[PDB]
Amino acid sequence: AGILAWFWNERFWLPHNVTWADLKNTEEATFPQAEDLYLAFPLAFCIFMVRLIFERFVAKPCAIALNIQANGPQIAPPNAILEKVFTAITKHPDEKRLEGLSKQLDWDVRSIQRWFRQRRNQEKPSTLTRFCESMWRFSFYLYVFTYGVRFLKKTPWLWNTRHCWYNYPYQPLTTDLHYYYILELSFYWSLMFSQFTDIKRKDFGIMFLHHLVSIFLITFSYVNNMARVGTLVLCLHDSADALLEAAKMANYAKFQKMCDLLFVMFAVVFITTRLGIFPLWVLNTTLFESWEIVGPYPSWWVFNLLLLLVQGLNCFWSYLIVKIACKAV
Amino acid sequence: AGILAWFWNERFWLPHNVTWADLKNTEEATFPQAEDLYLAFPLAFCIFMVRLIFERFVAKPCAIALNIQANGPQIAPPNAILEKVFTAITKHPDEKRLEGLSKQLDWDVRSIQRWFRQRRNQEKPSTLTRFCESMWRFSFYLYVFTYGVRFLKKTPWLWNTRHCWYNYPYQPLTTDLHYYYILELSFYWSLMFSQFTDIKRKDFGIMFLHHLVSIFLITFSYVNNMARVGTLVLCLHDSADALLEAAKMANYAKFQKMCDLLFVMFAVVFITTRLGIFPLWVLNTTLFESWEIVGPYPSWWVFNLLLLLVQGLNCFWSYLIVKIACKAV
Amino acid sequence: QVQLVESGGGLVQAEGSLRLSCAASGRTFRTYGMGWFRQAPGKEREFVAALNWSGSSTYYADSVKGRFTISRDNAKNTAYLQMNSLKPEDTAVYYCAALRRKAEYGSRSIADFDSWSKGTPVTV
Amino acid sequence: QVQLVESGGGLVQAEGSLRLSCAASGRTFRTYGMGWFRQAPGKEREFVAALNWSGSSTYYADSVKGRFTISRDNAKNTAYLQMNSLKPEDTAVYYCAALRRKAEYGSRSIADFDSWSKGTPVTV
Ligand SMILES: *C(=O)CCCCCCCCCCCCCCC
Ligand SMILES: *C(=O)CCCCCCCCCCCCCCC
Ligand SMILES: *[C@@H]1O[C@H](CO)[C@@H](O)[C@H](O)[C@H]1NC(C)=O
Ligand SMILES: *[C@@H]1O[C@H](CO)[C@@H](O)[C@H](O)[C@H]1NC(C)=O
Repeated sequence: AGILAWFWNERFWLPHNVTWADLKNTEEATFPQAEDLYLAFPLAFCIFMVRLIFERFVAKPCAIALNIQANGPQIAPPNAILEKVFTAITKHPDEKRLEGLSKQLDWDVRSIQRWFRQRRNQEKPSTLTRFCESMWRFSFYLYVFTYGVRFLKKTPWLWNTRHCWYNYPYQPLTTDLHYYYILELSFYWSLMFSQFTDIKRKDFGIMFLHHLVSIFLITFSYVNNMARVGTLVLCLHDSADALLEAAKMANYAKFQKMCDLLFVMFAVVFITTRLGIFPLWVLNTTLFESWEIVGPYPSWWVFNLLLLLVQGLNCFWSYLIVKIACKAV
Repeated sequence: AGILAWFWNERFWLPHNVTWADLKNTEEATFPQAEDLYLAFPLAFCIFMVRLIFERFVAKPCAIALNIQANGPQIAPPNAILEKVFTAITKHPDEKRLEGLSKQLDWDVRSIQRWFRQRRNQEKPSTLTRFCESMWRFSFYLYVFTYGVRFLKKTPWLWNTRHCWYNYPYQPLTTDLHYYYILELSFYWSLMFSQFTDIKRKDFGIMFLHHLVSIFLITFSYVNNMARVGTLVLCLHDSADALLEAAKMANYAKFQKMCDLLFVMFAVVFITTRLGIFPLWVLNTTLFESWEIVGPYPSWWVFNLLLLLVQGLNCFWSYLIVKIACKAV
Repeated sequence: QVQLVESGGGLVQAEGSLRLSCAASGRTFRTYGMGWFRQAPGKEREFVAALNWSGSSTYYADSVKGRFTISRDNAKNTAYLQMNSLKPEDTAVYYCAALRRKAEYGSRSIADFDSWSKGTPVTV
Repeated sequence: QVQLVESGGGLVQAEGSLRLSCAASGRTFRTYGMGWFRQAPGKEREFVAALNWSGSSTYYADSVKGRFTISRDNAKNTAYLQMNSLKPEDTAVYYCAALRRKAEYGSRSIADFDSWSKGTPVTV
């Protein structure tokens, strides 16, 4: 109890001469509170149930009618040395590892590469589940982006970002903004549920740090009443995620040309939104306008850093795109 | 919004001439509210994280030091007809199925039974994970039962059940009762998380209906301020669950005599608590005392039925015990 | 959290009958358990009767059980105490109180009742 | 939700200087955006100046910008309006108001301000 009061130091989050008692809900206006973020877990559980139903009953028949392999992976040819290496040394050999395996086994590099690819396919999930998951992600991202556009087109701070801080933190919470924030947090918690326990044969890497940071930001911006500037980020970062899933679906459906077109469009949108618009719009309204309108407050030094971190991550992703798109040309 | 108001009809849940506005929290007393049940999902997620950490870091080294097979199942001998039957017909043949398979394959019943047992072990999880899960369940159940005993030993309604309804529903909510209810709901939600998505190669049968009913009762008793009578049920039904896990651990550790002793003690406690004490204590204070103290209200006709349902389920479990204990003699 | 006003007090002959009334000015009279206490000359206050909010359960003292009947009317926001076969030992000052939302049912102590009242003298 | 009292009004010679004060009796003066309006003989009310709760951002009217300065003191719970190089067109009744917790910053309409005040006459 006391440690929670220590963490929520009113001289750290809120600006100068502003206390949490000023943000208490009353009959005049409604302000965001931390207790409103507890519904996110039940809504995430409901979203996970709906996702399971959609994958098992809706996406699977469509994939079957789309000529998607309903069986599992293939069977690698038997080999004692290769099996021992796969179980002990590694599972995804590189060029040097392939050369070493060819030298040790006195076999061609192509045969060893094919055997290891078959073993990886055995360890990897089937195409049907990935197609269903991609379809669910595409539908959810499309709906989220459409709702974000519809909500933001009428807001006053979309065109003038300085309105995000003019009356901060004394800004009432509307139903649409609360629904948007709760939906985003619920989707991220649903992703956490599907990542942590649905299948433990996964990777906890960049996309998990990214998820954790996104949930961190959405929570500590909602509790700090920084909800007018978080909607811009949420709508900006969900614009390109609706095309990668379509590209994956096209790739799985043996549609190479459609996959290439969707992937190049996704690359263009991703680069433009997260390298051209983000640093000149969101970092502009966060680093400079907030400083000159709200003044210096400690929590600022936190939030900006995290945003910069996100930018760095997306820069890394740009690398992983810029080469692949070169192959797509 | 309107449908939620329709569902929470004040003439259905609360007694006559009692409205929800009478149960609003004020400076004089604190009453349970539905909004307090939203923390259950975050606490269940935390419990699931702690369970994963305990299984991977605490229970596994102890099982290794206890000489528990750290490898997977065995390999069944190859057979085309047997494999086709296993993939198509069934996985757990009965006596008639075993006779039919022996007639078709012209093989001994023992060989086919051994092959199908090996195949089932291949499909079944390894002993290590089951031992870790049993250890976690044993620890959690022991702690819950100890806390329930410590809380109930000082309460006034444990010795006289009529105190559960004398001031109902105008009974203040204490910190200990709230903690107990939230802990129980969190544990049940953690079980739901570990059942629904952790492994889909499970069975959704009696223990899932039982879980759903338990969560139903704990929620709709907490929101109805029937918390003085729910603690008795929660402490009564958790007395025997702390011995079955110990019996399973003893069985897995190649300790047959200890397993038999623990299982017979568990059977005695289970029968006594859920067949001798439950109908004469909880059904007594629910069917009769509640009727003569609180009077007739509609929600009563619901709750009792569910309790009876639970009793029936436990009767079924008694059957599954009464034969097995006969083998244990 | 309620204001209690008593009535019906007075002086009656031996083996008489009295009906003391306790009224509350508020809408929360139906959510508290009322009670009646006596105070004889000397000694201290004694418990007489009590009942919960619904009036289904009533409990009296050992020396007064069988003669006093305590009831309530939530429509009129009032409580009644009827006395039968009065005794000279019943001459005392009678007080009307209420359980303080936290005392358990069956309490027979002064400290368990918060909202007291002026009380009325009864002489046999 | 606050009570506003104005002062500093009066009559001054041409090209004079005035300092109108608007005080509030409450602890919530620091959480509202204050504003000053004028009302000349005839026509209707006109917008003069406004600022948010912190006082960092201030915005005036087109015809008065460069001569009027609006500021606030949250320690004293007051707002000040300083006039430089007055003109005969400035003779009007001045009113002090406040944004009603929902109107966006930059509003220049009468309906966006709830807590009005008596106002003071200024004659050049
Ligand atoms: C991955 O690249 C996409 C991550 C999406 C980020 C979502 C975060 C939204 C909340 C932003 C809050 C920032 C406000 C603080 C500024 C001072
Ligand atoms: C399985 O056999 C054990 C199930 C445990 C049941 C837990 C339910 C506790 C809540 C009881 C509420 C009943 C109150 C209603 C009585 C009128
Ligand atoms: C309920 O209240 C009404 C009016 O307040 C009254 O007429 C009725 O007798 C009461 N019923 C019970 C059971 O208290
Ligand atoms: C904060 O308030 C104090 C006293 O109320 C005052 O002295 C100080 O100038 C104020 N600071 C700001 C930045 O408003």
